[PDB]
Amino acid sequence: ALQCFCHLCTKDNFTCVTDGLCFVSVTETTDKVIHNSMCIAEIDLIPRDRPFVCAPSSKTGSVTTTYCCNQDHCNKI
Amino acid sequence: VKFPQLCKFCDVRFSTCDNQKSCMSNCSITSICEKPQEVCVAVWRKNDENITLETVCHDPKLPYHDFILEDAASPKCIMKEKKKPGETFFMCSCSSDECNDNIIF
Amino acid sequence: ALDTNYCFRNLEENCCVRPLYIDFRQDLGWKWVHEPKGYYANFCSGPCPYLRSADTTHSTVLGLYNTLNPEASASPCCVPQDLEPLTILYYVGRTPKVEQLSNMVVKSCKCS
Amino acid sequence: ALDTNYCFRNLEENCCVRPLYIDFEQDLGWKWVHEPKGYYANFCSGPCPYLRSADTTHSTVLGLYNTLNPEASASPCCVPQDLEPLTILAYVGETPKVEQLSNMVVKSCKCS
Amino acid sequence: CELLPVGVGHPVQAMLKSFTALSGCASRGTTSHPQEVHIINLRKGSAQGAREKTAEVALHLRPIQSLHVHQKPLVFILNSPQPILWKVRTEKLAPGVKRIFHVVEGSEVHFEVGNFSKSGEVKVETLPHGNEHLLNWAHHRYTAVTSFSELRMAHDIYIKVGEDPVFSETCKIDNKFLSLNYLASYIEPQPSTGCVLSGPDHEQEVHIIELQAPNSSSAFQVDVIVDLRPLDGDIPLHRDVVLLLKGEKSVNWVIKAHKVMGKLEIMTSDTVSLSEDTERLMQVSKTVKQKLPAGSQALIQWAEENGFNPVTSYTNTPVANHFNLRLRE
Repeated sequence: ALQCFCHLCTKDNFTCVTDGLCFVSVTETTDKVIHNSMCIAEIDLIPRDRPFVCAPSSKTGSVTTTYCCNQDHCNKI
Repeated sequence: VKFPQLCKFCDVRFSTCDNQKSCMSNCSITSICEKPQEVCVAVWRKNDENITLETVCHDPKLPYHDFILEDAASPKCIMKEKKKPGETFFMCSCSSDECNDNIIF
Repeated sequence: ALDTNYCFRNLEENCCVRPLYIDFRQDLGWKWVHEPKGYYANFCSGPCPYLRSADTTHSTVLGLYNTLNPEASASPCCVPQDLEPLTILYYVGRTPKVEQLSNMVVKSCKCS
Repeated sequence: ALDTNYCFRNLEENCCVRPLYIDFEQDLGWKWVHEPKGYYANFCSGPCPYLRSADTTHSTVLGLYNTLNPEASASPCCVPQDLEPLTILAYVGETPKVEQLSNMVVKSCKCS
Repeated sequence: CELLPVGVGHPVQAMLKSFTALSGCASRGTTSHPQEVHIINLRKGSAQGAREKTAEVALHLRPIQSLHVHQKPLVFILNSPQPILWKVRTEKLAPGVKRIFHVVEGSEVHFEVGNFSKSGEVKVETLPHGNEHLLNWAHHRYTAVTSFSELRMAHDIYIKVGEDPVFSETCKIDNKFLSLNYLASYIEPQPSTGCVLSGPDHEQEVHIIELQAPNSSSAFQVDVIVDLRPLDGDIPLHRDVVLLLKGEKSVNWVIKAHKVMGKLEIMTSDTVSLSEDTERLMQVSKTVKQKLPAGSQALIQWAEENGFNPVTSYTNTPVANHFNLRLRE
C-alpha cells in the first residue's frame, strides 16, 4: 500500500504503510510546534467522499494545518 | 488532496426574497459536491409575481443553462445582473463552505 | 458493570457514564450531516477505587498499589468498554446516502 | 506507536508507557510470589490531545468535542493497549510453581 | 456432535508448557574464583521412542536481571547419559568469553553463533552419574560452583548466567530449590474432546476450542497460546478462519499463526494479544468481548445464528496453556 511517515514509529524507522491517506498535521503553539504524521486507514475514512478527519480543521485560536496527501512519503510539509 | 465543497442542493424551489440587500436561501440540505472541481452557484429568477430559487454545485469550466461564471473563485455569492428576454435572471458564484446559502444582492 | 441503566439511575462518585449531548453543528462544527442532527455520545468519568469491575491484571495490581500508596497517581482511569454504532444520513449531490458510523454509542465503562 | 522506545527517550506528557517497578511483598502485601521480589510493571499516564492514537471513532469524537468544548471535562483517558506476560515463581504448599502471568507489563498506551 | 477423545486427525492439538528443574543449587561465592561453573545433569526421558537418533538439545543464555552483559568465563559441565548435539544460542554476551563444554564421550559442541567457537571447546571426560559425585568433581578442578542444576529429557534449556546476591555463599543440593535464573522449559500432550462436523473448506473454516483450566494455581490472569500452521510442508496457505475460543476462567489468549495468509476472525470471551508475526501475514479482525453461551450445542447454534456456518469442528480441552491448530490443504 502507500508509504507514509509515522513520526512516532521507531521500529520501522518512521515508515507506516497505509491503504488510505498520509496524514500530516502541524500545530502552532505559543512556545512549541508539534507535527503529528500518521497513517489513516480506509475504514477510518468516514464518509469516504469527504472524511471529516481529513476534511479541513482550521479553528480559531490555534494555527493548525490539517493536511492529507496521497503520494508516498509526502506527509512532511 | 483537495476535497469537494459544501454547497446546497435544492433544485427548483419557491422563495419570497426580493428587493433586499441580502437574504438567505432557506434551503434545508447542505451537500458535498460529487466532484472536487464543482463550485457553489445560485440562480434567482423573478417571473411576474413568482420568484424561484435554485442552488447547486456547478462545474466552472462548463456552461449551465448556457452561461459562464466570471468570478467562480469568489468566496461569497454575489448576484450579478444577468440578462434574459423578459426574465429577471440572476446568478452568483462563490467558492467557500455553504456560501450559496447566504445570498447578497 | 457501569452500564447505562446503572450509571444513569443511581448516582455514583466512581467511574461511570456521565450524561452528554453532542450536536453535530453547534459544538463539533460538522456542517454536512442531514439526519439525525444530534446524539448522546456519553463518556466515562469518575475515579477508580480498588476492586471496582477490574479490567486486567495490571489494573488490579495498580489499584492495590494505590490502595497501599495512593500518592503515586499510578491508578486505573475511567475508560469506556462497550461501544455501539450510529446511523446518519448525508446528501451526496441530489442522491442522499445513509451510512452507519460504528463504535459511537458507549453502553458501559471499565476501570483502566 | 506509543511504547517504551519513544516514551522513555522523550519527555512526553501525553498518553504513553511510564516506568513502574513494584516490590511484591513490600508494596502489594504479596507473600505468595517468592521470586521475583519485584518487577517493572509500567503504567499509562498523561492527557490525550486531539488525534493521538485514538482507537475508535468515539474516541476521536470525544477528543474533538473536548477540543471545541474546553470545559466539558470529557476527554479520552490514557489506557494500555497491548501487555506482555510476567513469569512468576509461586509457592504452593511445598512445591514451587513457575507460572506465566499475563497482562502484567504494559507496552502500549492509547487514548481510549 | 458426538463427544469423543481427540486423536491425531483432529484439527486442534492442545499442549501444556511449563518450566521445571529436578534439583540444583546456587552460590555467589564464585566472585573470588576466576571462572563460573554451571552443571546440567541431564536424565533419560520417560519416552521410549528414542532408540537410534541422537537428540539435539539447545541452550539459551541471558545476563541476569541485574546484569546487562555477562563476560565472566562460563564453564558448562554437560553430563549426558547418551550422545547429544548441543546448540548455543547466546544473547547479550560479550565475545571472547571462554565457554568450555566438558561433555561425555560421543557428545560435542555446536554453535548457532560460531564466533565463540574459536574460544569454545569440546572436552571428552568421564563424569559420575550421581549429582553429589558430579558436584564433587567440579570443586576438585574449579574449587567452587557458581550454579548447579539437574534437568530431565527436553529440547531447550534457559540459563540466565549471573551470581544473584540473594543466593547463598555456598551451594547445597535441594530438590525444592528453584529460581528464575535457571529453568528448563518442557511441553507435554494434552488430550481433548470434541467433534468434527465439516471437512476442510478452501474458503472459510470454523473450529471450536474450549478451555477450562489454564493450569494456574493462582487467582489472576494467565496466557494461553494459540498456534496455527499448515498441516504439512512450509507452503503458505490462503484461507479464512473463524475460531470460537471459550475460557471458563480469566485467561489472556495469545495468537501465533505461522505460515498462514488471508483473513482470520477470533470470537472469544477473554482478552487476546496477537503475536507480531501473525498480525502481518493475516488480516485478523479485532475480537469483540461477548459473553458466549454455555455448552457445545449452544455455541454451535449461537455461531450458526451469526452466519458463521458450517462449523468445521468442535474441541474441548480441560487443562492447557498452549493450543495448536493445523490447517489441511
